[PDB]
Amino acid sequence: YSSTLMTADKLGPGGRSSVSGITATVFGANGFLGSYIVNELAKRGSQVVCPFRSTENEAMHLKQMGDLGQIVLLPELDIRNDDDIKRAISRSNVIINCVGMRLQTKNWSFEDVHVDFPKRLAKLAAETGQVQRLIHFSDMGADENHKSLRMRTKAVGDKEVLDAFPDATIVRPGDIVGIEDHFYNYLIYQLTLTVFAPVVESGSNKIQPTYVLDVADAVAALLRKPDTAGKTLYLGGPEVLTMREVYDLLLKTLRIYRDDTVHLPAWAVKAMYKPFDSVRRMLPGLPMTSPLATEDYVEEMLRDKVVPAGALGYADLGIVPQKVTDGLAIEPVRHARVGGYRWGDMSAVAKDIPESVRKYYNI
Amino acid sequence: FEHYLPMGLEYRKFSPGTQPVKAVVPHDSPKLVYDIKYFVRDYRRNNKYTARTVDAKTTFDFDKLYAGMPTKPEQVKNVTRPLIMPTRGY
Amino acid sequence: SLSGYFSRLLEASGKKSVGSFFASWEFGKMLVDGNLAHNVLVRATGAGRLVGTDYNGNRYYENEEAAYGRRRWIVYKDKFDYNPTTIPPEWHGWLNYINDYNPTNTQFKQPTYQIEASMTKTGTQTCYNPKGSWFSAKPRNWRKYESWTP
Amino acid sequence: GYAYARKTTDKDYIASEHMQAFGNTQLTDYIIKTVPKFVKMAVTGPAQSSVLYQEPTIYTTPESLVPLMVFLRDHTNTQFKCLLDVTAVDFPERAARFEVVYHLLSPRWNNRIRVKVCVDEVTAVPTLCKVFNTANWFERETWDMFGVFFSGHPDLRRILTDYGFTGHPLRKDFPMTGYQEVRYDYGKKRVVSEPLELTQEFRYFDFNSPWETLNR
Amino acid sequence: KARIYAPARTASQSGLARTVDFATTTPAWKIEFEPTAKWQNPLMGWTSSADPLENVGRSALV
Amino acid sequence: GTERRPGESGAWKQIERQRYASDWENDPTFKRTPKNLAEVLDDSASMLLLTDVWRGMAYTLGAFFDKKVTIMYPFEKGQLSPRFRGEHALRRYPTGEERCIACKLCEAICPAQAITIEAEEREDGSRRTTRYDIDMTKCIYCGFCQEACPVDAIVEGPNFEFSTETREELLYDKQKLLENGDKWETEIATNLRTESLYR
Amino acid sequence: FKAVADVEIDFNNREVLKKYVGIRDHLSKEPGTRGKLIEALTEVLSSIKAAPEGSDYRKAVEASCIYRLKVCKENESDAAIEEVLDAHLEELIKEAKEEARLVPLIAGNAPWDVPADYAVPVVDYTDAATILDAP
Amino acid sequence: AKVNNFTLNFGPQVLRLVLEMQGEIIMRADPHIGLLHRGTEKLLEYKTYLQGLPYFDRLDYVSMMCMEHSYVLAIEQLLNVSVPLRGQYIRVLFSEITRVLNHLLAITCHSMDVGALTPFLWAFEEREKLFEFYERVSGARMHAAYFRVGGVSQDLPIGLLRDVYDWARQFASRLDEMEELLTGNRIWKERTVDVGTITAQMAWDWGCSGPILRASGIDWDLRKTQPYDAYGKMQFNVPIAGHGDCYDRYLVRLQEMRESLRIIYQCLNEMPDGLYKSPDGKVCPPSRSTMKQSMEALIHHFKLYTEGFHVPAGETYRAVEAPKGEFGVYLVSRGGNRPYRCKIRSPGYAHLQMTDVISRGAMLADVVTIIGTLDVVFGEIDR
Amino acid sequence: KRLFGGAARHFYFEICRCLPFIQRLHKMEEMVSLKELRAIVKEKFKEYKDVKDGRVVDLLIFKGREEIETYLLMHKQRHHVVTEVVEPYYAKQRAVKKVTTNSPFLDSFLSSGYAAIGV
Ligand SMILES: NC(=O)C1=CN([C@@H]2O[C@H](COP(=O)(O)OP(=O)(O)OC[C@H]3O[C@@H](n4cnc5c(N)ncnc54)[C@H](OP(=O)(O)O)[C@@H]3O)[C@@H](O)[C@H]2O)C=CC1
Ligand code: SF4
Ligand code: SF4
Repeated sequence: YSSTLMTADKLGPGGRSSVSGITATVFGANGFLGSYIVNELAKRGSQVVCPFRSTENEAMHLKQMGDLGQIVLLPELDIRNDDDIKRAISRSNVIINCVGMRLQTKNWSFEDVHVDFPKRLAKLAAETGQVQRLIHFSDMGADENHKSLRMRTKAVGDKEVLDAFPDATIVRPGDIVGIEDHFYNYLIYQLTLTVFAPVVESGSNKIQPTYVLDVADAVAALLRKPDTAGKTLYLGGPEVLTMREVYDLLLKTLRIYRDDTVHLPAWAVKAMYKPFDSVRRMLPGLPMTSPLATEDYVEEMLRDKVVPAGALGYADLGIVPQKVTDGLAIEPVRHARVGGYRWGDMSAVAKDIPESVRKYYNI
Repeated sequence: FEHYLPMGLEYRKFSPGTQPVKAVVPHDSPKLVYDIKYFVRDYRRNNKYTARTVDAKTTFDFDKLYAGMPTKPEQVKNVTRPLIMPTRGY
Repeated sequence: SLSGYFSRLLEASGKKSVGSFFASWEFGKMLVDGNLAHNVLVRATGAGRLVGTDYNGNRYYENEEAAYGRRRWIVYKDKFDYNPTTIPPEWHGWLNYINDYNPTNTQFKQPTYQIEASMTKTGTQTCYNPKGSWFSAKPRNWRKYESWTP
Repeated sequence: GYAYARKTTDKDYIASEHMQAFGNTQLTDYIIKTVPKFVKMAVTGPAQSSVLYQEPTIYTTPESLVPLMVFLRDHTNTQFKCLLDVTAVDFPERAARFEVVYHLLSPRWNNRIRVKVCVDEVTAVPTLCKVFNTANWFERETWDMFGVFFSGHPDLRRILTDYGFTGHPLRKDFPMTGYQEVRYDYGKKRVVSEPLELTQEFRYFDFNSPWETLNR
Repeated sequence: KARIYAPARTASQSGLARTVDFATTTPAWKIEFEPTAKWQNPLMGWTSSADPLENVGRSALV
Repeated sequence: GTERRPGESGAWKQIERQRYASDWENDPTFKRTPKNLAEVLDDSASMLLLTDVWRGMAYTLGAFFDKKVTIMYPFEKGQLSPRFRGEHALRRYPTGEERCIACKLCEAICPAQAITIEAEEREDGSRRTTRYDIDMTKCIYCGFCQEACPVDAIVEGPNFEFSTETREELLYDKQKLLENGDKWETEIATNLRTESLYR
Repeated sequence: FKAVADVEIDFNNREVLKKYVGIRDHLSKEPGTRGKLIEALTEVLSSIKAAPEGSDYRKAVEASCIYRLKVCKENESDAAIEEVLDAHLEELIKEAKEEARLVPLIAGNAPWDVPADYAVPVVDYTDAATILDAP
Repeated sequence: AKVNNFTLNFGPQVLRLVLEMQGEIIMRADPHIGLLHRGTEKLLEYKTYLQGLPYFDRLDYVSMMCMEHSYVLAIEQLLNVSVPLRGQYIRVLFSEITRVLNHLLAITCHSMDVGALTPFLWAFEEREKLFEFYERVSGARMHAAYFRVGGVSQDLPIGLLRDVYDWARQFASRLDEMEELLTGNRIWKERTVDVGTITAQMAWDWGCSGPILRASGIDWDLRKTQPYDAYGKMQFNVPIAGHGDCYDRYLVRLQEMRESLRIIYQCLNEMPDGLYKSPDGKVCPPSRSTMKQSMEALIHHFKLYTEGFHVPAGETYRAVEAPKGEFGVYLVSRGGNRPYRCKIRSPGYAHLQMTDVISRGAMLADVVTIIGTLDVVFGEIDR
Repeated sequence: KRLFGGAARHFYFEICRCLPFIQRLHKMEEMVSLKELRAIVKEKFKEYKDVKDGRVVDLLIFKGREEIETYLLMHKQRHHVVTEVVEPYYAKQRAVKKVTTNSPFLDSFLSSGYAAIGV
């Protein structure tokens, strides 16, 4: 149980054909973070079971991630049915929950996804007896006294999970950056493609964004260390930034020479977002609706979302988190700049380059 | 002008699994049914390589080589092309 | 004769009347699947004769005046999910022009262990899987030794 | 540039009697006597052109490969105009483990010949690009597969293997499956090379009889 | 590490062709390496390995 | 026709050569200069008014009104022979006992190493396999295993329509190969009644 | 041979045959004659004097040239020389010019300069049918 | 002025080309190959001689049995094995069927690259007929593994020659209706005449063979100069052109199809009765009835299907007039049941090396014509 | 004065001249600097500092040349440089005097029964 999870059945040096001994069930495996977690587990020789609700075309990318027989795909998942949850975890000694929601729909509310399903999942996990680890994902700004509904339902579900499954680990990362993220992508869709970009108040609320590969490494580091069972970890990058600094960094990176943002009082932003929030129910959910066009985002922007003092973070897992503002994490937003990424004139350094290279590049 | 696509029974009238005449395929020669000795026909293991005496003080006469060549159109002799490769009677 | 055409259409479709044929879902799929439409409406109603019927209900026709390699064809009974894996092996060599034998002219020897032909199960969760698979009733660990249990 | 179409009738013959007799019997002695310093060893064996004849194999030093090949191309009795291939054979038991092999064809007199050079891993072989234009890609492939360096080549670079491929695959001490393998990584979003792992390792079957006499 | 050795005659047969008796006629000396880890494939049971020198000394080097 | 013209030359060096020198008149594959009025009219009716495009157009219009060679798969099939090498299968005697006796000859001859065999003795003393796998994604469908088998146990049957949606469905074990043989036994026996005259 | 052109070509006229197979365009536009062959062979006979008198290379080249000149002398028409030496005369003139060109490179390399006790091993092959089939 | 060359990358989607242009005129072409290099020469050292035979079907996979032929002949020469008469006739007949298949594909793929789409669809039904001929004797439409050491694998089934004669009776009509669309058409001539010219000296200096060599006025056919099996008995002509053109190669290839039809007709009438396999039981496996009834046959069946025959120590190079040129195998034997070294010589490897000197002075729309007229397949190029 | 014609330092100078174009083309401006890249390529050269044969030196320089044009012609991308050049160097200089007192033997013992193969 302690460190018998990672040692007792480990066969091979740890590549694609090796065996790690982990059978894991990842809920929400076709999502943004879940795909990276499923890739992290399967590449080391673990069997990963992936139930999903969507069409098979949106889950086909998970089939590549592991050797023959080690990626198991279970379509038509209904999380209101306990039989599907029971079948999906029936051979697993690790359960990882990445199921979450950002907007409400006439079929699904925040309590159904953040409260009721994690409680029933923790109960059915404790019923089996062979599940040695339950990794539940919540947010850094989760709080029971939060005006935003999703943060409050997330904290309530964290309490229910720690109640029903006492050794379950609660993971609370900050904003996650990546190619398919929900943080820079919507901010770039707000800087471009709109007449103006509203900023709540002065934009001085602080955040701690983190990289998706560091969170994927954090899950494996949690599975290694037995002490982290039953704890709560906050995952945040090495830099604390305000939203105005994030907007300035995106405007400098995109090479946009016209600041289209406008600072607005919070009541004005809520008055803008109110007509498309009283009609969010009785509707099956519309494409290209931003998760920033809600009052819950406005309430989140009136507070800090950072790692608390004395909390367990990346350093207790042995991980030095990568920088988010520069390097490989900022390379996808550099592709959306005006004109294209491109190299340059490339002629100052081609002086003492050999003969065929300059003609090959037509310099 | 011969037409592509022949009609019924003008091409592949019988399927290969319904051959109208039974086939009797020879798999051995009648000369070897009762005369089975092998060392008289062991061509694989009877070839030899021999180291020649060291080709140093030999006498290459070019006069004999060019004395056997023709000088007129008639008296030119040509090596005919071999009709088949050796079958050894089989 | 159009009466011959309609009699051929009813014996090929398996319906009882033209009203039952044109008001069926089989005609509805034949409006959207043209391969089935051609096979039922043109090929099966043309020159040719019925040869036989297998135990899955498929009908087999032949026409010796046709071109070579287009002399034989099948009308599947499953109109909505037709598949060549439902052809029994005693009709497979006839329809693929491997031999000229079918049950109507040849008495095949039936083994006592013979499994009948049915549609493929690929794409569903009742397909074949190896014994080390997750979908098995009991997955195998293929260790070639026994561990000591205290 | 030879074997122009000259006879308009069907020809039922191959070569003339005197030149075919000279090529099939006297060519080894002729080459040895005319250019003795070029030849170090000769084998007359089972005839690349046909199953019915014998044909020579000439061993030479790398210092005289180019003059010997020029002589074999341009001499009036040996007009070997076509170079069919250049390759190598690895003999790890020898002090010089490589044998570079050149096959030639004479369209003028329906002949063939084989020329060999023995070198180790660090002795360069002179290029034959100026003598034969096909020698370029064959020498590039021989360098790629065996690591034989051909001095004086215009652009000796690998032609067959992967872009970053170090190692010469046709050596006897190189593994059949190699050292690295290739897969797509979802995290790095790139096709990545990794150390080799096999789901089923290769089964080597040792069939060789302890009574067999032919093993050399 | 490598081992240089000439393998002995098999006990099952009496012939001597693959021995050091015919050493000048036939190459008989071998280079062999120590084994590395092997395990079983979970799906089929086939023997898996990560050793690149698994058969190169026993097949090719004489 | 295969004749050449000065002007219809596809390159530039020959185009420059034909308009500055009369070396093309020596070559016998060229069309000669017209000598009188009627030959000039024939040459102009060749170049202008096409008539070489029209012959190909008449041929393709004749093909438009001709017969077609398309078969209506899967209601109509192609043509194969009893020697056809399809899906591998394991066979039984008419009693119901397996023909295979674990000789491991088919495993030895397999150039792809697509066969994996393990065996021990059965409880009645018989020599039978406990594992017989064929990796169909490693197989090359040569038929050498069928040739090497001395008891006609492994065959390549007449089935070619066995595409799947997962690759794990194409790693056949012993039970599925016996199920294939039990499915295809009568057709395999009909094929082998002809092919035993030749083999 | 078979001519792929659909027109009717004589090919008994030898100049037409030399035109059709590309000898005029690709090898030599000037027609080769018996006198040019004699001149080229005498050029070889002059060029070979750079080799030593006792060398087998000089004897080989000289004997080949002497035989070629004897064929040229005993045959007046060029079709007869074509039928004897089994080529076109343009090919034969090119052969003689190439042989004359070869001499300074061989002479610079000096293959005749081996020691007196020079030795070359030769291995010959004997077929099995020599001792198995009938003598 | 000081005009630098403009370079271009031509296709990852398996030929990669790096061109240089001085406007609309190419100055250089550099093919980058190895995208189909699967290392078959290394893998053949780990196979027995029967095990490594189906590698050769996958070298020139448009012309399979011709690739098998040279490997089989190289083994047979070192083994000193004689092939019986009927097997030699069968080998010649199926070699010519193979040549017809290859030339159909080559000419119609070339004419489709130029822009004519109909001849492709017309010739592939004839290709389907010849694939049925492959399948009826070997059970495989393409990778037959039919030619073996000492003969062929199985006998011809009863009823094959009847159908081969019925196909050959109408093939000339098919070739005739093929030429009505291309031979006397001005667009095809303007695309093909005087494009990529090869003279005889350049052809021999660049190691050319096959129909390239015959279109430059060289009378060189390996089936007439160094014959193998029963090709010396066959009566046929060598087609000769003299420009070195794409158009002349197209005409030579059509005439070679006619001559292959002539050889096929001669083989259909002179097919003898007798053995199709060599009776040396220590090389050729026994029949299946003989194996189940005599002890020596079962021992030879067991040993030939596991260890295989031992080839005596030596070397040879053997070549075949493959439909793309000279295909040769250099086999090196140490004495074992496995080849010590097996070098494969492919004609398309030498033909593709010429693209730097053939495309000079041409335009971008003539590169695909040059590649099509060289008749290249990258399985044999990239071994 | 410099062994075997000083060809090692001439090739090192050629690669150092080629290096900023590699940094621009592979977009490694914010990943590594030219000084550390020069130190890394220098560390590649010291591994063969005890070669006693000039022909081995010439072959090594030829092979290193072919590596540098396969980096110049974008036949290996930035992730190849990451996984083959600079992270092995940072692993060889990052694990020195670790925060744990375990010997290399005990780390190898706890990892697996056999030594690691490759990187
Ligand atoms: N920066 C971030 O993104 C942060 C994320 N988290 C948490 O991490 C987890 C991963 O987030 P991320 O991947 O970015 O978000 P995604 O929307 O990409 O992932 C959510 C996944 O849950 C599935 N899902 C949602 N609702 C339901 C439902 N009612 N029934 C079944 N499946 C459902 C979705 O499947 P489908 O495709 O069918 O909708 C999807 O695969 C989330 O749960 C989130 O709460 C926490 C802090 C920060
Ligand atoms: S058919 Fe060929 S590849 Fe398939 S199992 Fe038999 S020998 Fe192996
Ligand atoms: S299938 Fe045949 S060859 Fe293979 S092990 Fe069984 S009996 Fe032997």
